[PDB]
Amino acid sequence: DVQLQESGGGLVQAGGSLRLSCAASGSISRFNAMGWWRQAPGKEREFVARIVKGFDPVLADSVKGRFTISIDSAENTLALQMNRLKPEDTAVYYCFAALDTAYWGQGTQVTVSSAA
Amino acid sequence: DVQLQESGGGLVQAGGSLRLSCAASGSISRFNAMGWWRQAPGKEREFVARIVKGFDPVLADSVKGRFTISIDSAENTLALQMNRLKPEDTAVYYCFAALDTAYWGQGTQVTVSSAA
Amino acid sequence: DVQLQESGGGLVQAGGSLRLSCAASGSISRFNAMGWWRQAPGKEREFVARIVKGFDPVLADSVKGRFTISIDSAENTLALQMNRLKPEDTAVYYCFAALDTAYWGQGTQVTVSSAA
Amino acid sequence: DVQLQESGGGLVQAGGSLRLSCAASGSISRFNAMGWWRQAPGKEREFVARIVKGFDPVLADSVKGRFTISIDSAENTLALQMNRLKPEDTAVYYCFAALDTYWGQGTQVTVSS
Amino acid sequence: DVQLQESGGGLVQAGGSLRLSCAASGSISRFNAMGWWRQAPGKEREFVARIVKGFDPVLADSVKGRFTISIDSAENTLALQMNRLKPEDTAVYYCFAALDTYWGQGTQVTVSS
Amino acid sequence: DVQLQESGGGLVQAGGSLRLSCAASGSISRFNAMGWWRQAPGKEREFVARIVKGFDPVLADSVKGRFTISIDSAENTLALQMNRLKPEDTAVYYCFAALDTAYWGQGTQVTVSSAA
Amino acid sequence: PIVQNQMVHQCISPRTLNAWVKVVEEKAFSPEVIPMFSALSCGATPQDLNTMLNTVGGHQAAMQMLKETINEEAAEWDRLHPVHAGPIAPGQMREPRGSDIAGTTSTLQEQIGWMTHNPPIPVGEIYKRWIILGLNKIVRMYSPTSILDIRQGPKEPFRDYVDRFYKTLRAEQASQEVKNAATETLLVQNANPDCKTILKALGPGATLEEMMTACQGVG
Amino acid sequence: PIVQNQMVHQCISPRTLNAWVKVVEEKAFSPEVIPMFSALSCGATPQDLNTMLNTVGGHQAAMQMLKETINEEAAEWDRLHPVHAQMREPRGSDIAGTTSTLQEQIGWMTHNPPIPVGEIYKRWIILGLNKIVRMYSPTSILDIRQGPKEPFRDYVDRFYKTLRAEQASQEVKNAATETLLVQNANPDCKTILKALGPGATLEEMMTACQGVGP
Amino acid sequence: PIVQNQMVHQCISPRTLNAWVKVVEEKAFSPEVIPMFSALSCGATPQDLNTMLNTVGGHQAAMQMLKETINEEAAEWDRLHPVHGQMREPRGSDIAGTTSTLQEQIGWMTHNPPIPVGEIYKRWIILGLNKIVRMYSPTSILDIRQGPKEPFRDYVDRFYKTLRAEQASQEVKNAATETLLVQNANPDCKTILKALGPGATLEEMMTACQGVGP
Amino acid sequence: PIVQNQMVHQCISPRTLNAWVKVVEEKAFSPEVIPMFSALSCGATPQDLNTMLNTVGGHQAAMQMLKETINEEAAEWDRLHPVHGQMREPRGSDIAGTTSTLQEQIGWMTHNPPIPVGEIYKRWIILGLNKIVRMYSPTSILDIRQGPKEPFRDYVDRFYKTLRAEQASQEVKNAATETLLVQNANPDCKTILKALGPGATLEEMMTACQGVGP
Amino acid sequence: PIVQNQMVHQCISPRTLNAWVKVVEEKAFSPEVIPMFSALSCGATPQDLNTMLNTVGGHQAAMQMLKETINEEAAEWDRLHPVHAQMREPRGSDIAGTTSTLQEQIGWMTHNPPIPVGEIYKRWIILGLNKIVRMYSPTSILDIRQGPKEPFRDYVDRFYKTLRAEQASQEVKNAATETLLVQNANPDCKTILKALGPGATLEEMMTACQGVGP
Amino acid sequence: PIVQNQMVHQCISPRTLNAWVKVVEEKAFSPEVIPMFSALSCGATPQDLNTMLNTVGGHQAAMQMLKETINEEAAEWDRLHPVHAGPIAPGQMREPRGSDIAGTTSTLQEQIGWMTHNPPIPVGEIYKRWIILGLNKIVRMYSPTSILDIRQGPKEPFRDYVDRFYKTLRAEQASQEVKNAATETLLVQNANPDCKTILKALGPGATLEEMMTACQGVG
Repeated sequence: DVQLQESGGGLVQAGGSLRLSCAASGSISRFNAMGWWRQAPGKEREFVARIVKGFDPVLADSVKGRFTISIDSAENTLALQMNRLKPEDTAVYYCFAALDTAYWGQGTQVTVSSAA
Repeated sequence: DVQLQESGGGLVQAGGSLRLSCAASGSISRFNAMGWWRQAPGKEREFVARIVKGFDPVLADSVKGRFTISIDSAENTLALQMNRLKPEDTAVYYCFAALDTAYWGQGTQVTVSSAA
Repeated sequence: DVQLQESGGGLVQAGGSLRLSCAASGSISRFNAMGWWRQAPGKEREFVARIVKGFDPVLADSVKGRFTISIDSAENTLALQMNRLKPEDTAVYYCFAALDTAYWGQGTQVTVSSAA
Repeated sequence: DVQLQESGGGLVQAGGSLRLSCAASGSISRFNAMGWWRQAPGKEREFVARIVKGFDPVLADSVKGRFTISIDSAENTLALQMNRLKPEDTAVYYCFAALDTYWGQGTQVTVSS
Repeated sequence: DVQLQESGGGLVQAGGSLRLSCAASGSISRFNAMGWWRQAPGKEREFVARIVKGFDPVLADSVKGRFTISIDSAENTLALQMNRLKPEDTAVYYCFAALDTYWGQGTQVTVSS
Repeated sequence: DVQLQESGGGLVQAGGSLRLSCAASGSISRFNAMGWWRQAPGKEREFVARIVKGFDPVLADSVKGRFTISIDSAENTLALQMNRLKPEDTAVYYCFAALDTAYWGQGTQVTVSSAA
Repeated sequence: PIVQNQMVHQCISPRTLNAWVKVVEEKAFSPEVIPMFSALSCGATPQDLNTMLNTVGGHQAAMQMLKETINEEAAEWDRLHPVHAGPIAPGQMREPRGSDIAGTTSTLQEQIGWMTHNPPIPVGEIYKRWIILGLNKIVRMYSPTSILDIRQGPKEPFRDYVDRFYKTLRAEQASQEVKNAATETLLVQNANPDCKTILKALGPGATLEEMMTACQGVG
Repeated sequence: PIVQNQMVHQCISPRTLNAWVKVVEEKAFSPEVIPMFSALSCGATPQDLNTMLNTVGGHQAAMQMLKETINEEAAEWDRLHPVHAQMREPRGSDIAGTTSTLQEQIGWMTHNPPIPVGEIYKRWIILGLNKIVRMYSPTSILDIRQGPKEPFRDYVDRFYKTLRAEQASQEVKNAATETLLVQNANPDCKTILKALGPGATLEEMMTACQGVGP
Repeated sequence: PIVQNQMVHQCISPRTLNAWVKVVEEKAFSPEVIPMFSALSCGATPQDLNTMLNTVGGHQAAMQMLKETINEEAAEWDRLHPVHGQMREPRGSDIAGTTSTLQEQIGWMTHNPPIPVGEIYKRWIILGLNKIVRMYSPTSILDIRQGPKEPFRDYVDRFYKTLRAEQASQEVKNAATETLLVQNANPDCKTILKALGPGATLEEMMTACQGVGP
Repeated sequence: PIVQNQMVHQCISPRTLNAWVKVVEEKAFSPEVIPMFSALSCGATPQDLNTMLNTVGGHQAAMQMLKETINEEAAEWDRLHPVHGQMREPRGSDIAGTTSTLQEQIGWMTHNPPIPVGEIYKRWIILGLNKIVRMYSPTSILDIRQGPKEPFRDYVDRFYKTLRAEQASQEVKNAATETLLVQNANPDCKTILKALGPGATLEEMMTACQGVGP
Repeated sequence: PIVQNQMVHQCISPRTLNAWVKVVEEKAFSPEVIPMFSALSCGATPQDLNTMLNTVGGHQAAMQMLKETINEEAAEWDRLHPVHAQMREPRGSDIAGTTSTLQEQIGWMTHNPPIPVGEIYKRWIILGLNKIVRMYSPTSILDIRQGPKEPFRDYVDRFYKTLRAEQASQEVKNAATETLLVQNANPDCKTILKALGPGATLEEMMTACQGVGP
Repeated sequence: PIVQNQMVHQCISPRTLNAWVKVVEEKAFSPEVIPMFSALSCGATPQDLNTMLNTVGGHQAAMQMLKETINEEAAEWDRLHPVHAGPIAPGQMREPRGSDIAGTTSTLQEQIGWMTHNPPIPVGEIYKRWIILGLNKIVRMYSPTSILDIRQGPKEPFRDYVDRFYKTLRAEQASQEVKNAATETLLVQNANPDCKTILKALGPGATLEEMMTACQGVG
């Protein structure tokens, strides 16, 4: 009834920038909360960002200076802007939507390394 | 259900005395009003005395100085005491009881004349 | 069930007097209103007098000083007293009565003049 | 169904003492009031003593200075103690107890000099 | 079912006068509001006049000094009076009336010197 | 469903010390009250100590200065600490526990003396 | 209203406002509503009286009749009491006209001025008199039954018949002692057969108290 | 009413009016309505007392009887208290609020010496209501008999409620009427009460007959 | 509100707040609500008046319309009292309690020359409420006609009830509207009323038509 | 009653009269009625106290018993204050408001040494009411026993409710009666309570027996 | 509260307590409950405000959120207003009535200059309630669409009730939201409203769409 | 109670008396009854406080427990505050004992004397403190459910679960912030499966406000 799909992940240099975007079915303004988690294989799932309806964005301490989470209600998409990427940033990133269960995407792979 | 019977009437001299008594079935204290009427043939029925429960006795103006109406609850009888009888006193006298209809006796004949 | 008949109209000189009378069926005790209208041929129907049960008599402005409307409940009749007759008084006069609807008489002819 | 029995009556001197006792069947504490009357032909039944449960003893005016009435629920019987006897006291004495409607057959007390 | 028809449009000089009138089927007093719009390609539909039943006439800012809108329910038709004409006024004019959901086909007014 | 076993009793000199322990089935978290009684043969059952859930410990008057009652919820055990033992202390000691009814242990023998 | 701690104006009370509205809703124009109106309007200014009448939602025929009666009394006031003011005197207001008493052309402050003078002009009481004058007419007009149609029922207790008799007499007469005699004749004549025998048997001059006691076994 | 600030007039309260109207609606002329009337009419002027009586919508038979009683008491006042020429001494109709103004009523009540025309009038009104309470008593005391299954307490409650209404007072000439209470008791309790003897309190009677009802 | 003890502030009473709320809940915007609002607002400050309007939970379309009317009246106030002694000056927004403090409101109202901002605002609120009462009137007076079996009194009640709501004034008493009352009456009564002639009072008309239903 | 403005009379309030009436109607002679009576009678004169008792419509057996208790207390007063400075002397009948005027009652209560006839009479009325509460107690404390499935709290509520009525005092707290609470408990809880030992608080007992029903 | 006799403390009234308790029971956190709260808390000390909130039995989720908001505002007060050594300047916890005595609260409120700790605290409580009103709003303004058969007035009532709750204020940034009112109207009325043009009043809109609903 | 026009005694109100009786009848010993008791007993003398407690008809187990708690506090008062009176000083009463504060051995006039001194001895407030001390224990004892047994229902809205959670916590803890942390762990763990996924997904540090908004679509 509501499907999520991440995109925008890939391989970028350290110190680089990247913008992930999460497309949602239906209207995105209907969700009561959305956010971002990441996991690297063997590391536990880590919380990245959260936006609860009507509230300011909350970000994890390991990312606070560099990331931004935003909502584009025009396109029904959820953006996570990543800057100053670090070795700690290699992971698969998942968006969540809340509503009545909650709902998760399949994830997008982000791999951070020192370029050329 | 309630029967009345007068008695005590007869022929007495003018200036004489007489006491009529009206016997009632059941208890006499149950009646809400009792009294006395008289009629001589060809004269209209005349009101003599009335006692309404809880009230003082009321007597007609033609009899006020000479008659008394009383109730003997011990014997369940209603007395009308007549003194100083006059030519106006010849009549048949009826007692009434009230309750739910009302109830009347058959009457007693009183004939006033100047004695021997 | 009911019905009215006017009478008392005729020919009198100007400055003269006339008294119209409206006879009623039944008793005027039940009528809630009665009154008088007049019409001369070609002139519009004019209101003359009105009496509503419990109220004071009301008279038209053109007649106020000279006419009187009265009710004789003993005889069941409605009187309209006309004095100081004027050229404006020539007309047929109708009484009305009010119950379940308005009932009217047939009218009485009144002709006032001083012409040569 | 319910039995009362007086006892303790007899022949005594004037100014003497006597103690009447009334025995009850069942439990005596179940009765809500008990007391004492006396009766003689022409000496119409006269009231002697009363005790209603939880209340003070009440005695007649003709006996007030001389008698005591008590109930011992422990012994299941109640006592009427008579002292300073007078000639009018010769009589048959009845106790009464009442639940749902009771009298004894009475016991005779005879006072003389 | 319900018909509106504009008329009174034509070719006039600038500063001239013109009076448009919109005829309605049925009774015109039954409509709760009527008014005037104008439309041209690139000249996006612009609002001209409005009258809602029982209310004052409202006019657009670009026309306020020069136009009058009135409704004659007696003649069952309403009038839009135009004076002090400007070049931007050449357009097709539509009246609207609405009960339960209506437009005319429009009438062209052309302003030039 | 439940049951208690006392232990720690024995023979000590007068003026000595002893610590009794009552082991419990289940967790003492559900018991609403536990305590200690003692009886010497031929002497009446005597109350020693009580602890009701949420309340302070209560001790008997004959023991107040010398005994302590404690609960070890970690080990599910109930301790009664006895000091300054007297001739009055010879007895069998029982612990009790309160749930759906009262459950008792079998008792432990304590014999205090200084006799030759 | 105007109250004593010196005489001062005080707001009409929420309890008072509601009490009047509810009495009208529940009792309509039963005769007892009029004594309730007068009591609830104790000390009222004309403004306060108008508030009370306007808070009535229904019964707009009666209130329109009331307005006409007020206008008639105002006109009669002006005919009997012209006001010659011109220059009003230094310690004193203007002279009240009919419309000023009714609170139509006067301000609250003007109403308080007249009512609080040491020579007081009681414009509140005068208006209350006119309003009651109107309400009395409404009670009579809205009386549902004529006194001639009050007859004791076959099973009706004399007390209940007597209650109906004098209740009806109160609304339609609005004159408690104007015609008492002929109607005391009617009370006996319209009683039911059983009571009639008892009342007739009582003889002449029986009091109402005596009649009602005597007739208790009936019904 | 007339109240203490100095003694001043105060409008009858909306609460009081409703209280009186409602007690009449709910209790009619049960005897306890009279102590309520006197209390609700505390400090009343004659005007206030007339207002309270006039706000009664029903019971117009009783209210007409009340008017008759007031007129009788007013006439007796005039016979016992003639008046000669701040207004002069009150006549009967002035006490009843019929021929006196509110200001006149306030004047009498606050004079030194006070003429308590409100309290005098209140006495007459209560005189009338007592008669009404008696008239509206539904049952004679002679007809109150203990039922076969009726608890003695419930019979005694019925007995003294009626006794109160027929006397229009809680206590009057009651000694002989305490004889009637025993005679009209049911057979089982009557025997118990007779055995109790003279001078028994109601408390003692109720204890003696406890459980007997069943 | 501001009351006399001297003029002091005395807080809105719990009863008043509840009375207004319940009057809106039970009567909505029936015309008699408006005299009730004015009476419940005796002595109100602009702050107090806003409290009463804000305590209304429902009818938010009507309440938004009310804000529009108030803003219009405030703008006209500013037009009539432009920025130029020169002690103080309440603006439109100050009168509505939007830009003024309670302290300023009490100050204006208690000055001597008083500037009665509470009364001015109350005028505007009533100005708005009249429009709402007119908007929510369910039936036009032209559509009121006496039923064939309807008593004249019941028709006149209906006639003047709508006339009150569509006029938002208790007595339109307009000449043409006194013509309409007769013209829309039932056939039998209309004939009776027509025969009455000009100038018949409502009282006279209702007496005349008694029995038409019967 | 007599209240402070200085001590002045201020009439019984309509609320107080109704409050007392409704408390009798709803609670009859449940023990808590008595503290309510005393509180509702704050400052009452003897006259005021009689008004409250007389406004009771029902329960006329109880009310007649109350008169007997009052007369007994008055006679004992006279015994304790016999006919012999020598300024004034309230008699028993004066204290009950039977032979005294309101004017005398206010006089005694406001003197300095005050003779508080209102408080003395209130004591006697309560003396009578306690007896009535005891008489109308429906069950003996000996017949109260915990049901097999009854929560201990519900039994203790029942236990102390009757104990309050049969004692006519909120806390009998008698030693033998604290023995009875344990002895009449259900089998499981009694064993728990017996094991608690002497001196267990009610709080401790109720905690100990939690779960017995479960 | 603190009231005018001089400024004195007065106990919170029993009427006020019930009024607040009942409005919470009946209306929960509907937006109009806030104007009622502020009015019922007129003149309140911090103690009085805490009493009112503590007497709420239900809604403990909201009340815990309210406590959190109060703590945030108290912390911000201390950051903006440090205090140095009649008590000295209030800290956050003193304003909230947590660490201050009633006497201290009265002292601040009656000082010259006054420290209105009650009004400051009332501001914070309202700050919290607004958040709760927003949270308990059942529907988003985006989900208010006119029904196929829904009268425009009823849709507009629903629209502005929700708009009031989601804004927690009757009016804020409403211009763009007046666009939404048209877009969310039903097809028939929407066409009519679009033809009305810019700047139409609600009054004008309601007239245009009259009868269309059916 | 004791009120200001100087401090004077005033009778306990009929409204106050009824309000307390009814709150006890309707809410029993729900935690909010205690703030209501304290507010309704504003300015109360010990006599007034006893009146309020005695007017409660039911709940005699709770009131007997309350009596025991009062006796314990009275005994502790006497231990910490002996009274050495002997000859009391010219302007002043006796020194209050425990039983005097509870209104058991003191007269109303004695209570007023202490409360109205210029050095006031607030015996009413002290007793009110002891009574509330007792009532708090009753609220905890009479708490129907343990906090460990509050679990979100399968169809229960998070708000209703949170309401139940903190309502129960209020009666059984009688300590609002003594153990808030471990119980904020329990709120997430005992929520139902659907809300648990949302709450877990919020990450660490979510406020209650944030949790309740996020979990609105559940249920």
